[PDB]
Amino acid sequence: DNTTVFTRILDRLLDGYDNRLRPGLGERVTEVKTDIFVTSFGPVSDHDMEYTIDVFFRQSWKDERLKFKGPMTVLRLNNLMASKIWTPDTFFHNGKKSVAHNMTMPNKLLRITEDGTLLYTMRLTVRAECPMHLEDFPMDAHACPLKFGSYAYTRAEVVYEWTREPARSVVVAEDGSRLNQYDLLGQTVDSGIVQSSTGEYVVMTTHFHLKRKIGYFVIQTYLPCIMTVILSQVSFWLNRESVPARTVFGVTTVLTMTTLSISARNSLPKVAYATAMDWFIAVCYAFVFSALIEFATVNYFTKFNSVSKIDRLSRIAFPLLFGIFNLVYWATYLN
Amino acid sequence: DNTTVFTRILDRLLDGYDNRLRPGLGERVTEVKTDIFVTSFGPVSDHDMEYTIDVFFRQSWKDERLKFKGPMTVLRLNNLMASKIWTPDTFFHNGKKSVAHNMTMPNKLLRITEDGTLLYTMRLTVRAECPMHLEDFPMDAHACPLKFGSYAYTRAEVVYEWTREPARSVVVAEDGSRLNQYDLLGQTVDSGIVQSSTGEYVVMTTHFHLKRKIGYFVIQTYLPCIMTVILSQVSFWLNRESVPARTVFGVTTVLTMTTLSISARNSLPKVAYATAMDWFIAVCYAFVFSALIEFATVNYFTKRKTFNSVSKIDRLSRIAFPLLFGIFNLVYWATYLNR
Amino acid sequence: GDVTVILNNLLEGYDNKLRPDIGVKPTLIHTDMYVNSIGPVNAINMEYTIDIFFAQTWYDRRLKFNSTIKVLRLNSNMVGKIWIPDTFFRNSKKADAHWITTPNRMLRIWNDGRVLYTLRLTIDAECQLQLHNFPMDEHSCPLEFSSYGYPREEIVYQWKRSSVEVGDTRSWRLYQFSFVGLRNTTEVVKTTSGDYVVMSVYFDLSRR
Amino acid sequence: VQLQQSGAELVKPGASVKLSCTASGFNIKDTYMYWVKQRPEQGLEWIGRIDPANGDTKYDPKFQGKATITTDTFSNTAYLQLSSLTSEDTAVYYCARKGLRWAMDYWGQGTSVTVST
Amino acid sequence: VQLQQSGAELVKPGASVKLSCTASGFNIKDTYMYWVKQRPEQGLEWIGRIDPANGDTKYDPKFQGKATITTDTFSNTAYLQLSSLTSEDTAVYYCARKGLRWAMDYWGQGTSVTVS
Amino acid sequence: NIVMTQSPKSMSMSVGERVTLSCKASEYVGTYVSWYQQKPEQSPKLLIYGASNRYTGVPDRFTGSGSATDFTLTIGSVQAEDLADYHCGQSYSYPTFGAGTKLELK
Amino acid sequence: NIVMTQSPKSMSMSVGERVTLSCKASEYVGTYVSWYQQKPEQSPKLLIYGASNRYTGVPDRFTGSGSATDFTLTIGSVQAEDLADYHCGQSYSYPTFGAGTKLEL
Amino acid sequence: NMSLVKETVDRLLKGYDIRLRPDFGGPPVAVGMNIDIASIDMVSEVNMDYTLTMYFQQAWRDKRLSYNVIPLNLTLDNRVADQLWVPDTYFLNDKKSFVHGVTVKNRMIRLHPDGTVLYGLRITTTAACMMDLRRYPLDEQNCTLEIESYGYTTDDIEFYWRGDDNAVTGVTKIELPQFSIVDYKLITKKVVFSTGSYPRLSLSFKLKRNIGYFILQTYMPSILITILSWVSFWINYDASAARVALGITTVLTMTTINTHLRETLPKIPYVKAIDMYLMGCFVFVFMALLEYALVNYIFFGRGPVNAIDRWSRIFFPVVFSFFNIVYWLYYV
Amino acid sequence: GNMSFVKETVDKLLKGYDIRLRPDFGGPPVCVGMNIDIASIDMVSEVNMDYTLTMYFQQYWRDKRLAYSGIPLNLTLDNRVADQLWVPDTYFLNDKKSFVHGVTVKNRMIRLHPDGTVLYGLRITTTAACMMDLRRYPLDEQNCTLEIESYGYTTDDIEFYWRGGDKAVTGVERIELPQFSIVEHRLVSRNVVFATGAYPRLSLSFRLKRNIGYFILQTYMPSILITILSWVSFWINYDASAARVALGITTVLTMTTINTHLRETLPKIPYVKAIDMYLMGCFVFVFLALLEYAFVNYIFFGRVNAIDRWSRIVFPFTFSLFNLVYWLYYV
Ligand SMILES: CCCCCCCC/C=C\CCCCCCCC(=O)O[C@@H](COC(=O)CCCCCCCCCCCCCCC)COP(=O)([O-])OCC[N+](C)(C)C
Repeated sequence: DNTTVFTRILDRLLDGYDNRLRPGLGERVTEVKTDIFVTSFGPVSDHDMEYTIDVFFRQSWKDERLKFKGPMTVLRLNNLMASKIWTPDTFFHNGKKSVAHNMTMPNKLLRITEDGTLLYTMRLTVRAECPMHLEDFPMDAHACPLKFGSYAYTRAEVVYEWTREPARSVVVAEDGSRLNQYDLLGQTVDSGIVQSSTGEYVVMTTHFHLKRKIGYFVIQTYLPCIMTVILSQVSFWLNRESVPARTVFGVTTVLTMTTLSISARNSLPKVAYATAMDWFIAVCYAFVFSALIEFATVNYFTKFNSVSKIDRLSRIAFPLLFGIFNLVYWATYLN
Repeated sequence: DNTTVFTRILDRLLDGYDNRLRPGLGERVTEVKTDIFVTSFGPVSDHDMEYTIDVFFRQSWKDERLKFKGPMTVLRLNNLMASKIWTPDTFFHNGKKSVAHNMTMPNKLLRITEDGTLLYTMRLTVRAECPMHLEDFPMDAHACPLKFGSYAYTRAEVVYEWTREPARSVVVAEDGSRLNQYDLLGQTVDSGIVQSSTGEYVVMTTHFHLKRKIGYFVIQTYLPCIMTVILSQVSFWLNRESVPARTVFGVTTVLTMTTLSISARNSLPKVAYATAMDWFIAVCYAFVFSALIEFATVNYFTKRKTFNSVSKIDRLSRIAFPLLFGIFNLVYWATYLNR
Repeated sequence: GDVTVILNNLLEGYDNKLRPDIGVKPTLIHTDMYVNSIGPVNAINMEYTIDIFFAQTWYDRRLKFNSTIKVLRLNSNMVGKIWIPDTFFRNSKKADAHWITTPNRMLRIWNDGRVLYTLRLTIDAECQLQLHNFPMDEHSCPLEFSSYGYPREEIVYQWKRSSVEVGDTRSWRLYQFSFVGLRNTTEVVKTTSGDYVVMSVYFDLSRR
Repeated sequence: VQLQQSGAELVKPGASVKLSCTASGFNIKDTYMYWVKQRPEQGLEWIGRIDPANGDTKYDPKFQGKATITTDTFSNTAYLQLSSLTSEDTAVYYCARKGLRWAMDYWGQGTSVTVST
Repeated sequence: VQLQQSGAELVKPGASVKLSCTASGFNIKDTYMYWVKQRPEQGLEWIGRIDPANGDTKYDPKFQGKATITTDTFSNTAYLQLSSLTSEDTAVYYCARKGLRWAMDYWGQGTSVTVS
Repeated sequence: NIVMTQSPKSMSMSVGERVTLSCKASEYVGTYVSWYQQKPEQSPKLLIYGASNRYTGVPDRFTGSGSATDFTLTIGSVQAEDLADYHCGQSYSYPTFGAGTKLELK
Repeated sequence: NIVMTQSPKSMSMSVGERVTLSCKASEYVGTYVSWYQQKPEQSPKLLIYGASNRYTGVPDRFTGSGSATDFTLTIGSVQAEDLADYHCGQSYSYPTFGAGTKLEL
Repeated sequence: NMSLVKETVDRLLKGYDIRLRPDFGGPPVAVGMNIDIASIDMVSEVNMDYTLTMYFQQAWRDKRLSYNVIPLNLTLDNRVADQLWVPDTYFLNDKKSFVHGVTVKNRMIRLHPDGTVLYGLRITTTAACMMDLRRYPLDEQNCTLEIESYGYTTDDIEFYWRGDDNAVTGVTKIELPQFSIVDYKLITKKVVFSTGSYPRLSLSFKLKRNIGYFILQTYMPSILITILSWVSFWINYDASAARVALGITTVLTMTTINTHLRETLPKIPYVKAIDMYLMGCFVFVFMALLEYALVNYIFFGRGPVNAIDRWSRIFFPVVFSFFNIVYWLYYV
Repeated sequence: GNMSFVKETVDKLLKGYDIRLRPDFGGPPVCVGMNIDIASIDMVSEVNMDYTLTMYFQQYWRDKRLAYSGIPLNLTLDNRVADQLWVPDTYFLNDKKSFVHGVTVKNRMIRLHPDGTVLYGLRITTTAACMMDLRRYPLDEQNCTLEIESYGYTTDDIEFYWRGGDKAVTGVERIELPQFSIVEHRLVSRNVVFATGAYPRLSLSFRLKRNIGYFILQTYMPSILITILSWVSFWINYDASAARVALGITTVLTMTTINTHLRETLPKIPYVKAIDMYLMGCFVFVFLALLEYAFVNYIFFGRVNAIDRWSRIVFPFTFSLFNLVYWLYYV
């Protein structure tokens, strides 16, 4: 028939083909050329120290057993052909759980050119590990990696390369940014050798540089803490004799600053060190407690009844020391 | 070639074998001897009315088509000859989502004795249903059942029996206790016949007797309720002229009792009856609201050189209100915790 | 033996792609249901769980045998060898059969060609719950099923007078509701691929 | 089908006795054997059991060290082994096998032992 | 394994010159072909890139327009087109094969152009 | 150890009337309670295996009844061949028996 | 673009001691540098690829090193036949080259 | 007739090449698409996705699967899809999808005598939809579903809607809890990647949020709390405890309501309309408390007072009514 | 060429290979050596009482049917030939939910050494079950095990050992848990006996002490200074009833709110913890401060400065004695 010509080409290609053996198993090294098209950089989970990334992982390699001569130079075939030829066993070193999509058909590609050059594209959703150091939180930047390489074939068997220049071999789409908390500054690739128990392997690294935005935490943490400190210092402008009024400033500011301290350190996972936000909370929590101690000292010295020199000193000393702390802290951590 | 013999034996045993038919299809009833080894009685989900029991589900039956004569009387073959031969289609009647474990190889075995006796175990995690009655929460006891029978095969075709004595045919491992708030007292087994629209089926019933431990609920609910109603007694020893102090006592104890009543119900399913913890919380709420009404009457009988005196209403309520809480609390624990 | 040669003669020259009477008359399927336990009725997500024993009965002239054996009581190994209808539940958000320790399926073939196929299913079907007059609310939670590919001209479903059957109705997880009664209906829906016979089971629930 | 036992015997006190139980119609590899002590004008008392596929024997605590249970695989029989008989041990011995619901359905014809002078 | 280039060229400024180098022992469809400029007593300067299997070319932005790179399949040859020759174009040209980990593996002998 | 108690010890009833009989267990036995037919100078014969499950080859008048602890054997109409004592035995654990209740005709 | 700023222009020492080079990058090039020698009237030859990889035909005295931005080439006991010019390039992006480090007596 | 159907289906599947698309060397195969929307479940802002259940259906022409004797359309079993060529259509903005498998896998093939293959599936997909929440909760979300071929370029396959306006239906009977589908559009185009140019269909919906739930449980509590703050102006200045307690509890309830909503939305770094309103309300309440602080300082403070709270009884209801005019004229 | 000899060698090896029979089926048991390269422990949940462990699980036995002579190199075949070879039925007894990674192919390695030795390795993520004794939470150390066992083969059919001795498990010194910290790891080889036979078992177990400074930043410091907050009430005068009652009541409500809020992330354990004992002691201190005020009001307005001076000294002195008892018994 009209389509039997390609049928006999495929049946001649697969006749006597051993897919258990890589091309040049005993003669040379199977070089595999790789590039990544990031269709969407998904959300970064702070709690699990991971990130999600959607790709068009492409691999290309030379196989001399898939040479053909026909009327068509490139055989654009489906996914069923890729299970009958040798394909490299590329896995992600720092992945946790990634899905190769197969709706509605398996999201794969296979194009066999006439010189034997192959191309094998896949749709993946990699949940890789991003080890984080939350010491400058929330004003911190990250270098979340994506390391991939072969699983069974060592450095002497299968090597990996980038098919274009390394600056252009990982492309992120323009609409593809599902980051809401961070922003993507750029990509960074590298190639190296990893040593393991079984042998030495070629590993290819892609570093995605992230930077957190503080907009949320300057509305759900920093500004309520500043307003709690300010409202704890408006109790210095009152009457000395109003004991329950200044008492209820002291207790309500201490309780709400405690509640803010609980509903802040809880956002992220449980780390042993202290973030910059915890230092801001601790200094604020010291300021409000000092205001309470100031009222307690004034009330131990009340008995007409003159205003207090402690109140007149604390009307000036407390806000200027809070401003000095803010101008130190923000200039230290933003720079 | 020292293995060629075993290969031939297995090829002879699978030659002409029909695995769609039970052994003794035309002459007898296939009896299946079973025994459940509870590797670990997993956690009980009280919200879903379900429990999980990881087990080594063993089965054994006689198959005359697998008789052989060779070097080893018992052949400990792989778990892949299990799909080549007939195996009983045992399913769990009250199961919800059970997982035969597949890592790394599928966790089953198969031993074929030379007389045709087969042993076929598998490891499973059976999330099952344990209908609970919550009238004595949180000091209730339950008997979570585990029923399993022969789907597809009626008592005239496949019957089940315990391979050891029925008191000894379900064994829980010493470390099989992944139960946080419960206490597995013991297990009892039974056998029976259910009747359905398709025929009469043999069902094997295993009951696991659990008893809840009141250690979380005493710290979480009972002790804060007792401390809140004791905190309501503090307002009786104050002064009648401290109207803001005593109304702060009253409204903060009422709000504490409401948030305890809300936060004690979410651990339970949304049932349509009152538990024993609800009857404790309601009486504690009555004693807090009675303290608030007590302060309301004291404030209504408040006048203010004559000076105001202490209240006879407060003098009796300093003694009676702690006493009638201790009278109630002595009869509440004797009714529920004793029996 | 005897059942082996019967099964081997039945399954030779058999295509499971073609329904019985592919060009003669529509296939009449008599369905029966046995509700084990209507599970929790979720209000924030608007679905309910149901555990049933779905049984279907149709006639296959290619599965006729003449022997002293009347019924071939088979396991689930024979289900994928013969034609079974593509019954799906039209309002089910997700559902699964049960596969432990074996596929929980049954197949019995009589000597006149009658095939009974029973399987155990757990269905999270959608049930629209009106929240007006909460909590004095009465609902008719449906369960609609039909054939996916076969229209009215090819597969016609039909209930049995006592097809729907409930259990003891006291171990069920219905906490705040109460099972009042049930009713069965059949109708023809029109889609973009043909006309399909749809069978519905309505579960009336009053809140306690 | 048929369970046969040895004939009635006379033994002096302090000696030993061996009583056989022959089973026919079925192999003993799939069912357990049970031996029952039956005193004259008195109820039934269980002595012990055996699994012939393994040789595992379990005993009544009050018959511990008095009886020993032996089954021959080839001759399709089971043998009593009583070591130190007393003058009280004058009763009838019953051979039974496990049935459908752990119930002794098929029983032997019985053999009355007698310890006297 | 040998990259043989053309000879030395001497033309008037403002003209055009055809320059070429032939790769033997392999095929140029696998690896990229790189062109480089070496001024005397100066460092190396990159001219452009060509992919013979794809036909794509990429050039230095300071060398865009005045130089372009072509290729053919049957002769296995890389070609240069130089336009509007000036005094600063007096240099020696090598064609470099892309190698292991992007390394400029093989090099030609060198073609020196001179203007007058 | 589980002990079985049978009551009453004996009764003398006429031919053709209802006779009930009771057995009780100290510990839980599920349904594994058996009944036996001990005719004088013959071996015991099984009557009901399990709780309320009649054996093959016995008359229909023998009806069993079972629970977790209470077990009842009833005869709808006693004939002249029922002059024998009945034994109750459990099998949920290692098997034990009752005492045995005799029957006789006036 | 990427700018290679290898230093110094030339070093004039004897034969049989340790001499090192340096190559500093303007932007990131990650283990993608390449080192070549340049004899007078001779085409460049490859010595080191990647960051520290010895090419075939290179003696063991030529040891390279690399990092994210700073690169170096250390020579152990340089001989008389190694008196040539050394070049540092990059290929992480479109390739650029440095000026050149020479050797003298 | 069953034997004729059997031998015809046997002839159609003999010599069939699964690996070659209809017309492997000739023109691209045209695949028409119908979608019947059955449900939209879980339009979500915290995970930025929506769950969609549909009766996806594709229709192309295969000249190898043509028959002439039989005069009706053959609905084969759902398991013949492993033997026939089907397109490799995927969804680009997809996250997690499945075909329903009770009681069998919910797919369908109905061959036609001219060669047309009526293939269809029942797919529940969780498609990604990035949500622009500057104007939350008075926003309008455009959620989309990009339908693309994977391995076959424009010169190998072409996509079209089977009807182009009635191809996707069932949308008008979709009821969402807190959204309302205003418009839906069908767009066909081609996307170009580095491997080739691929055909694309995109189905998009214009969701609109319902204001009423939010106007009863986020706006009106804040409004009533700001009204309750001005009750302190009518209380006499000597009672410090009542005014201080009223202002402090007003600040505390304002700080809590906002924190009761943001945790039900993403960790976005921008300010939303509801957050702007509850920031302005907090400013008004804080200025009421500072007004009482000024009253206490001007009487019991700097000493050796009925006009400041007289001005605040008039000025404070005016500006907050003025702020409501400015806020509801922008976000509408 | 070489790939013509390799093809016929591999085709000769698996022609006649019976996958249902272990090597030396009628003879001595096969010895399977194991080493584990631990990638990273995802987390150690106390609510579910489990921990998720990603590992490079490798096995090592010698099959004499897979011995070749002509090829002088270690054949690394494609990972799909492992479905045609015999592999041991190793399972994890405390496993709950686990999977072999399957992107871009199934993450497993096969390698045939010329003497017949096989190097079957897999990449495996186990959510193994680890029962925790939270009686000293959060100042605790846990012992989480992984239980490697053969299922179908007894000790007369298979033998397990750690290959490399104490150097079989590598990578435990590099993992960074955010809340815990690995102290020791041990390798144990046993034989456990079931009713079906005696089975070999390898047990890998870690010791996990808990980092404490998060709990100082979270729970110990608010609970330690709400107690400081309650002692301001002694400085307030006796007639100021509203202030002292408000301070005592808000400290009581804060302590019980902290106690209810903390125990929502802990399993319903029936035993008291260390942090629950601390929060109960601080609640007793706050309750005693409020009862001290109640004893004062009742004393003056119900018939004072000496009682208020004595409680101003005793209450910080007794609370520091409570902290010296608690932080020396649990440390
Ligand atoms: C409880 C309710 C309270 C309501 C209050 C109502 C009134 C106020 C209402 C609202 C106004 C304030 C909130 C606006 C929030 C959105 C804007 C924002 O985030 O800005 C930026 C913060 O960038 C920074 O660098 C943060 C600076 C923090 C300053 C904190 C205030 C001053 C502290 C000392 C004050 C006291 C000192 C003296 C004390 C006496 C966003 O930056 P980004 O997005 O991270 O990055 C840039 C974007 N990019 C990445 C695209 C390039």
